Amino acid sequence: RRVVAHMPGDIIIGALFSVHHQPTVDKVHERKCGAVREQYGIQRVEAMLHTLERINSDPTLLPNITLGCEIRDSCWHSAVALEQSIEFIRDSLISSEESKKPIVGVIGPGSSSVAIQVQNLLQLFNIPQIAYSATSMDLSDKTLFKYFMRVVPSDAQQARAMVDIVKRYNWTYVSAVHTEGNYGESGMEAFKDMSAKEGICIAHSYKIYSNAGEQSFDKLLKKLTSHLPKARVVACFCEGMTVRGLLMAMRRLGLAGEFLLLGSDGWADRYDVTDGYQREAVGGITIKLQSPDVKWFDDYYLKLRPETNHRNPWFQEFWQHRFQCRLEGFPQENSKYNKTCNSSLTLKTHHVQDSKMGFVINAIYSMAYGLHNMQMSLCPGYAGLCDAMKPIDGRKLLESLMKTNFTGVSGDTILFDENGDSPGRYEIMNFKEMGKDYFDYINVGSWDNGELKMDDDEVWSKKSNIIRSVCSEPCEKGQIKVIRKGEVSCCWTCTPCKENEYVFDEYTCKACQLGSWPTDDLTGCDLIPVQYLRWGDPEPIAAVVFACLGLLATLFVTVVFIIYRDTPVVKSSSRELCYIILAGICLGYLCTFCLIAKPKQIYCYLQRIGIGLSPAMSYSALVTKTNRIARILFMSACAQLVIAFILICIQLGIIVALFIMEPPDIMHDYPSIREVYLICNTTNLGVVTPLGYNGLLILSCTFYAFKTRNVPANFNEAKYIAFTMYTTCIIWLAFVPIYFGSNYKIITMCFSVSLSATVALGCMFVPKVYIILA
Amino acid sequence: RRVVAHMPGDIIIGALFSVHHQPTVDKVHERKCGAVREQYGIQRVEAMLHTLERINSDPTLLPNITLGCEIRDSCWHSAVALEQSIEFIRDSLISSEESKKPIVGVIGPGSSSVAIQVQNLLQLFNIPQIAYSATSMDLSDKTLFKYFMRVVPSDAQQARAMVDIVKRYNWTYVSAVHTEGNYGESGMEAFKDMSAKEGICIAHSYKIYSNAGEQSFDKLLKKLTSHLPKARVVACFCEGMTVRGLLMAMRRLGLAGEFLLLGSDGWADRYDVTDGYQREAVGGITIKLQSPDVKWFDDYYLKLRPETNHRNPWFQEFWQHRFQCRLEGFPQENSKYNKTCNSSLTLKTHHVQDSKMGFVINAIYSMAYGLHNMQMSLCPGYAGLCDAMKPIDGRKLLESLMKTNFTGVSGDTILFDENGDSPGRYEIMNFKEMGKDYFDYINVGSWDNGELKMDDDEVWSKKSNIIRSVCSEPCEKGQIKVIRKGEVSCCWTCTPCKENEYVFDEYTCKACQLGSWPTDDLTGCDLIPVQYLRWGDPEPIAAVVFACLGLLATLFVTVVFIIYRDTPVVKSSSRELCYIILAGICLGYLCTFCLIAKPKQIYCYLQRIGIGLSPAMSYSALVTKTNRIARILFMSACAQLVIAFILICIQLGIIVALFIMEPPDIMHDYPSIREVYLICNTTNLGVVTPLGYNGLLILSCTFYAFKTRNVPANFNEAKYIAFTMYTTCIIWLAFVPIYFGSNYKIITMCFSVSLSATVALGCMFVPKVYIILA
Amino acid sequence: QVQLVESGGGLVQAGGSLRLSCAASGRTFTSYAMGWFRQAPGKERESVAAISSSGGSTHYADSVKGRFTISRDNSKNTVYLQMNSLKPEDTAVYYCAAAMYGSRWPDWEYDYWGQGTQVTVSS
Amino acid sequence: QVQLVESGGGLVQAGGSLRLSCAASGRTFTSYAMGWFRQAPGKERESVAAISSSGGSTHYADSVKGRFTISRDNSKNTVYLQMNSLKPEDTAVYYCAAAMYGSRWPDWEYDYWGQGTQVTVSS
Ligand SMILES: N[C@@H](Cn1oc(=O)[nH]c1=O)C(=O)O
Ligand SMILES: N[C@@H](Cn1oc(=O)[nH]c1=O)C(=O)O
Repeated sequence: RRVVAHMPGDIIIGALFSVHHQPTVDKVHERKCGAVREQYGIQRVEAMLHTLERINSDPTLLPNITLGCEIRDSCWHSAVALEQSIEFIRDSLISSEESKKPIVGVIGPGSSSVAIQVQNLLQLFNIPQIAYSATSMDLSDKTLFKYFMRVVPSDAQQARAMVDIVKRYNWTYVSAVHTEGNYGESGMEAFKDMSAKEGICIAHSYKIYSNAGEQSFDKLLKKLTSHLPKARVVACFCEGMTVRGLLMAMRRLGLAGEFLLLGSDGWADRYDVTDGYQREAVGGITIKLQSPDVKWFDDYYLKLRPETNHRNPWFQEFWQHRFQCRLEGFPQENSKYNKTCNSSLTLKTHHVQDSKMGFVINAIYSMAYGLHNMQMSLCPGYAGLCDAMKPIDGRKLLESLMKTNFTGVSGDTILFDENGDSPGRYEIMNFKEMGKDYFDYINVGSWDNGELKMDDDEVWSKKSNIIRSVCSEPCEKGQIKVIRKGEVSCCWTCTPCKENEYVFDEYTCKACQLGSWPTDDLTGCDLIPVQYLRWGDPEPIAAVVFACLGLLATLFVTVVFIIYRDTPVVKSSSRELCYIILAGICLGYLCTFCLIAKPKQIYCYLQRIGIGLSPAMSYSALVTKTNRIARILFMSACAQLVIAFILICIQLGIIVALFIMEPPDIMHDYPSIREVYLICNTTNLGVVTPLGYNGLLILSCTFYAFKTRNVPANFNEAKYIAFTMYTTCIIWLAFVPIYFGSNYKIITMCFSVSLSATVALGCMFVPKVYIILA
Repeated sequence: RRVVAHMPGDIIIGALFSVHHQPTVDKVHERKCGAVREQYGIQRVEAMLHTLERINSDPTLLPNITLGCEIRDSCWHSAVALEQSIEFIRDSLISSEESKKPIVGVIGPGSSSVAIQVQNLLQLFNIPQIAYSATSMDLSDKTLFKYFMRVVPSDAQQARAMVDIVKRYNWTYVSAVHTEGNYGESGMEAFKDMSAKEGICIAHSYKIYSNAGEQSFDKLLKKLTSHLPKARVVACFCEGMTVRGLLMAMRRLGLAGEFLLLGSDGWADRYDVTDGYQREAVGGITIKLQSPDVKWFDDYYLKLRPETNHRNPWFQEFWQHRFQCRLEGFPQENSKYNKTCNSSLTLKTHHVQDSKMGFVINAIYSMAYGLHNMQMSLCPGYAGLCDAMKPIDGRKLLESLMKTNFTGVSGDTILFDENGDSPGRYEIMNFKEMGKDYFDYINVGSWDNGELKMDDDEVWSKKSNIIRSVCSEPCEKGQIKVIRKGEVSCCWTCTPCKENEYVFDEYTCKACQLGSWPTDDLTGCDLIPVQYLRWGDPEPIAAVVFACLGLLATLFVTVVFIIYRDTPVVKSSSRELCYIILAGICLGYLCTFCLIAKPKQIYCYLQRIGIGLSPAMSYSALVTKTNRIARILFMSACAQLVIAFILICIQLGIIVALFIMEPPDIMHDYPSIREVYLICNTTNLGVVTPLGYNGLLILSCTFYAFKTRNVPANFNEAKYIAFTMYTTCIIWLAFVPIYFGSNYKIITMCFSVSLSATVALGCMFVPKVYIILA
Repeated sequence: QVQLVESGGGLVQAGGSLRLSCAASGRTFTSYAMGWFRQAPGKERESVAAISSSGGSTHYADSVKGRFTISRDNSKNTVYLQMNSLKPEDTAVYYCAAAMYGSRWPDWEYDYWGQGTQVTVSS
Repeated sequence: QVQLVESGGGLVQAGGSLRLSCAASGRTFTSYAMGWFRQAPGKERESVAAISSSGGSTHYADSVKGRFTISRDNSKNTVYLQMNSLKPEDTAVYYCAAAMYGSRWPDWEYDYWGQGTQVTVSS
């Protein structure tokens, strides 16, 4: 039967404090506890005892009513606390109603797994429970946990604070550890849920027991470092002892400074998890509940001596544990040590205040104010305890505590909502080395309603922080697309899309349509500039000058001929045939123009019509003359005019059908993706058919010329006609394959037409000019 | 403070029985109970008392150990039973370890919601609980409900039985009601989960409280009948009182026989839910746990008299309630009644045995055997109670009860697995009217490991059962597809796919491919038969007989010509030209054949070649003759042969190009979806080019014939030649449009060719044959 | 068990009136029929009256019928007997009893007793 | 509270040996230091010996140092004092006491007493 710390009074208040450590592994069945706790144990006991004494001494609180207490160990374990709560039920249930006085309520415990079970036991008998450290979020279900209250906020805000911290420093690939239990597990699920939305990954979650053996943490480090050196931050909802085990194993295996580790309030500002291993933990960032120090307890606590303490059963043992001695004549001598303590050892040596003492004292004050308010609002007739209040009712007490409104010892008004959750604030401490062999926790940031006010300059002391825990760097630099292996979306591989494709999706590019070139930054495409001839090239210049020379010669000859209509040469020859030849030459030389210019809707059609009509409009007169001279060896002028007009009409109809089959049009030729040209609609048949017609005409001309070659008549005109016909046939035969052998087709046609006209001009025009002149 | 029924002994066993009904609505806060229960109350109390007395009298069980009991009311309510269990704890614990003896275990309660919290309270103190009716499936979690045991199976088998029943009778559209609680709710979730797999729908679930007001059931009926008359079956996991309320409201609103209703074991064989309302419930089908009657309790119970009962506090009140009187001098006189009871009233009037008494007695026996086995296997040194057994340990008792193996009062061995669930069987009873004003529950089927052995003939007594509650009838009759409105998949609408579409998917059809007709039952596609006029059409017969007549004439004429090569008419004419004419006519008449037959790869090509070659090979000789006669007004035979061969070669080259452009082939024409024809592959150009060539030949023929019309030479041959040319031109002009005006082009072409050949034959062959003969 | 306490009796002149109060401890008094008995020196115990657990039914002895009244109040947990005319036979000690498993009157199987009260009647 | 019971004392010849057994009720005996005291008629109470709660440390008075032994056994919930060479000064009643919040010896703040045992030594 374990010991208890009691203080007599009219009313009795219970409490569960973990004076001893958790039972070690394989010893749970014996329910035997470990070492004594200095700051989570006895400090709380003395705080509660002194607080109740002080509130008893207060005249404005519970007049003529004295308040007692009953403190019991729980050893940070579920079963031990269940047994102690069963003892609490035994004290009030049977003997008190009809032992000691009934127990009004409990204050504790401080863990989110033990408190749940103690509440399950204590909600059947209607005994309110006010915790001070069980900051889990599964205890805010007032339908299932009805008699539970808190003086601290839940951990749905610690998860938000940790997410904001990890996001603010551009961490993306983080590990994950959490101690098994209702505190680590639910907080870690909340962290995962609120981290997935913010685009922050999780490398691999883990889970470990605090009391796990020495060889269960080496495995954890091996599985945590298998991901190195990609994830250099470990997010932890672990308790203090799990972090201590991690630090010990890191020192043993040799990972001093291997990776930063981010932690919760479990190891917020506790010197008892890094003492002796303060070299491995430098850099860690721990969130802490904001609680200022209390001077009442400091003044009262330091004067305590073991020989003058008649209220704490766990004091002398604590004294020999802290100072490492053996008191000679004390009842709990514990002679397993040596070097007995002097009469000069005091508690003000290496004193460290507990980090959650204000919450303890506020919980006690909250219970006292609930009792006082219900007393004055249920029994107004008397100042004290009345028969209407005997016995005290649990439901009335719960409904009186759910409306608390008062100022705590720290100076802040304490009021919690219908869910029983007082508001709170957070600090963000950083562990680092202030001096040589001197290490400490220093305040860096804060947290209140999302206003994370941190110090980027104070942490890492420079612009070069730890290597960011990232799997893929920002590789999509505007010319590379992103591909994933399918295993994880956190980090990816990079594939460069083709030069003809621009970036459209973050994951994939897309190629543009034909006729457009991707821009410099690959954000899109622009229309490829069109290349054409603007008379600047030397070959068009040469063609133009040759055409101009021929045109000047033709105009000179026709002016000379038209100056005098009557002449011996003019009388011998026919004016109609020479006029037709001149008109054909002029039409051809005009067709040389309007083709070298920029193509248009009608310019190229007119050029095609001219180049198809000029040889036809020219050869008709000469073939008629050859036919007449062959017949010699609708008559005369009428016959020649009829033949010429018939041939002209036939050629015009053929050309009309030619461009009826292929209407004129302009288009952008695409020789390659790089270059785009401008062309007119030119069907192959529409070009071929005039060539066939001209070939038939040339065959007739050469046959007739070879027929009448003997005649020296018309001032030896037969030789000139035969030579001209042979030259024209030869040049046409040589020029037919030229069109289908290069990309200079326009220049080839222009030159061929110009020289074909020039040959005939030189053959025929000059002799007439000589005959007129000399 | 409520009353208790106690029986002294060395060991104490508790029990929770619902002697009174549930507290009515709005009276829960007062925790006041209703009327006395006859079959769920006092019968079980007397069963427990007599069973413990009998097993105490047994020498082979617990020698020198006497077994007591403590029975408490629970009123079928949660809070009352929690208070009674707290009283059990108070009797145990403080007042017993240091009042009465500690309580070893409880037996009850019988509802799946009360038993849960009683187990929650009793698992902290390690008190085993053996229920007998709480057949829920959430109580088989040995991790959370550790101290709970049963003598009945769970309701994961009742759901399977109900699913099998509703599936066996082709029900598809069912309603759904269930009483709120941890018995109806989980059972209905299981029913839904195992009904979704079997393709059985749910119209609309509902939920109601047993103690709900009178006006809360009228709304339930209105919402249940809003679906009428589509769903005639209502699946219920309701308790007995919910079904009673439904029946009362059905009678009030007038729905006697409106729809059958299927129920669970909550109202399996209970006469206290249909008494006074047995006309509305005829037809219902209720599953029941299989429990034979017990004669021990029947023999013991009927001799009880109120003046000789000193163990049951709830007996006299029950007596005045049952017999409706007031005992004059009894302590609980209850003078609110009249017509005092005589001394002749007995319990064997209208006796109805409880349906779950074997389970109660088996639970008591199981607790006793657990105690005896642990006694004999933990303290073998003594026969009785020893100091090693004082006090009794809960954990050892649980681990001794988890291995029970014994035969129950019904004669069946009772052993339950590690989950604490004894096996069980089911019956399927039907409520119906045996006689006039006589109604009863009758056994119809059974259930054991899925072997549903029911009686289809016994239920509905004919082949016309209730109208199968199905939203959609089997409408997909092989020619209609199924379309859904999208709100619910239970029932659908029907759309008939087109006559060209055959059924492929249950929901949609698909159209047959071109050339395929949907089959008669629309299960597939079948190739459409091809139609071609092989031999039977009269027009081919007429064409064939005309061709045969022409061929016979041609053979006779050529035989006559070949008989004597030398003759005056033969000398005057040229043998070459007449031979060419005869060859052309023979080729044409052969081309008339091989075309009316079935098209092939070569036959149609040969016919197409011949129909073009014959006029070409024929007109050449006559046009040469006309040219010669025109020239008169390589010479002679050589010139004629040269001209004929040149024309033949030109025609052959034209035809060669013609079928080079369009290679021969055979195709299936598709004039319509209904009919498919067989044809040869041919192009309009391959018909036009020989047509144009023959037109030019005919133009030359008519020109030359009109030239030399005056000459009466060659025995007046000019008139015959001119008339033949005119007739051929006329028939050609008339037959050109025929080829593009009907689908009988083959017959028209054959007839035109045959008559064109016959005209020339009659023009030329007959006169020379006469000249030879007379 | 629950204790019974008696009050109101004493010595009074004959022909007077008195009230006798019987109070039971515990909280299960609403389910216990209450009987009034008498005992005089030199004679065997005799019955006086009875009241049912639920009330509304009174039983009076023939020798004292028509002049004595009895009532119960469960709220204050007591039973009152108003006694009139102070008959000479009333000089005896009066007992209060509780029975719950009784039979037809006057057979009630009493199991809880009380100290009673001595009432003396003058001449 | 727990009770203390004494046994083993009595009358014996001078110079003999004896064993005195002190037993405590309850189950919290393993956390209570135990003191042996003496009281003779005609004089004030005097200290004899003391044993720590955890054991392993014994305190003997100077006047009786070197001849008397003390031991504890928590399993049977008792403390034994072996008294060798019984001196004539042992003619007194011996008391057994329990203290837990004690100070440096012999100041231990005893709060639980016992009936003791009267031991008489012959001449
Ligand atoms: N809020 C924590 C309480 N806590 O756990 C530790 O390890 N230290 C500490 O204060 C929890 O709910 O578990
Ligand atoms: N097995 C049922 C028990 N039960 O409920 C009733 O209404 N009758 C009855 O026997 C349950 O678990 O709720």
